[PDB]
Amino acid sequence: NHPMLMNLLK
Amino acid sequence: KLSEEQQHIIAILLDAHHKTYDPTYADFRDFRPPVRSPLSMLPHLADLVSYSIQKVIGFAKMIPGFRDLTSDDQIVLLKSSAIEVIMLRSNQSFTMDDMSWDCGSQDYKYDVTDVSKAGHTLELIEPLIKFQVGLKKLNLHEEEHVLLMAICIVSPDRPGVQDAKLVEAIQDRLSNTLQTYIRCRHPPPGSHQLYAKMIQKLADLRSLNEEHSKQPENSMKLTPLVLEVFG
Ligand SMILES: C=C1[C@H](O)CC(=C/C=C2\CCC[C@]3(C)[C@@H]([C@H](C)[C@@H](CCCC)CCC(=O)c4ccc[nH]4)CC[C@@H]23)C[C@H]1O
Repeated sequence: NHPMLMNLLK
Repeated sequence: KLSEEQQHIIAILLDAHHKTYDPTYADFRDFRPPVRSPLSMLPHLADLVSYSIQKVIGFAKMIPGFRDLTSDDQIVLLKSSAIEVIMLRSNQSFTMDDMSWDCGSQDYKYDVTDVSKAGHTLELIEPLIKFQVGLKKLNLHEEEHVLLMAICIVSPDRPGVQDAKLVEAIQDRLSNTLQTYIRCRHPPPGSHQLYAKMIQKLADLRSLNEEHSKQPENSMKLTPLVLEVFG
């Protein structure tokens, strides 16, 4: 559901 | 007395803010241009918002104890906070002379009628301007500004939070820093009820956020990141 959000975190 | 850990928390948040907010606004060149027809300002503000979402994320990561949360809790917190922390940040560029957001140049001076041209009614714009005016009137130290953004983000009562106790524990530490800050570092008469007034600005943002949650051919003109965050 939130790959771009989780990318910018990691 | 402000503790060493508290001044460290402030020092961090000031720096974190410096890295995530560029007051030259030089990146604005890269957005779809502003056209001043219906929704002529939508593409350009959607990009600004998208860019701003990213910056807020960069800032969040630097909040002490935020990294200690699960990636899920981080994700939900930023989903709910994004738009609030953007309205907050924006106070920096906002001026009460015009009641507009002045980002270095005419093309990037955004007034009520620009926000309107991104497809927004006075129902949102008005609580929004009253907010910027109220916040400007507080005249926060840059230290109080960044603490308030951190505190806004890490709120245990946002939808989807699993480990509220940990979110709450991280937040408490920031508010205590802010409360102790104000006492020790904010002189009167500015210091008067300034914490309760700040917490009020947090309640005004939750409303704005909820009103915005209420307010396809337009969904296209948004960005991937914006669609991901607002659904
Ligand atoms: C770098 C920055 C900050 O990140 C943000 C900034 C200005 C921010 C502004 C001034 C222009 C208008 C902004 C972006 C607002 C949006 C139009 C916002 C309206 C208020 C919601 C309660 C809607 C967000 C939204 O869903 C949208 C916008 C365009 C298409 N969809 C929200 C905050 C408003 C300039 C500068 O201070």
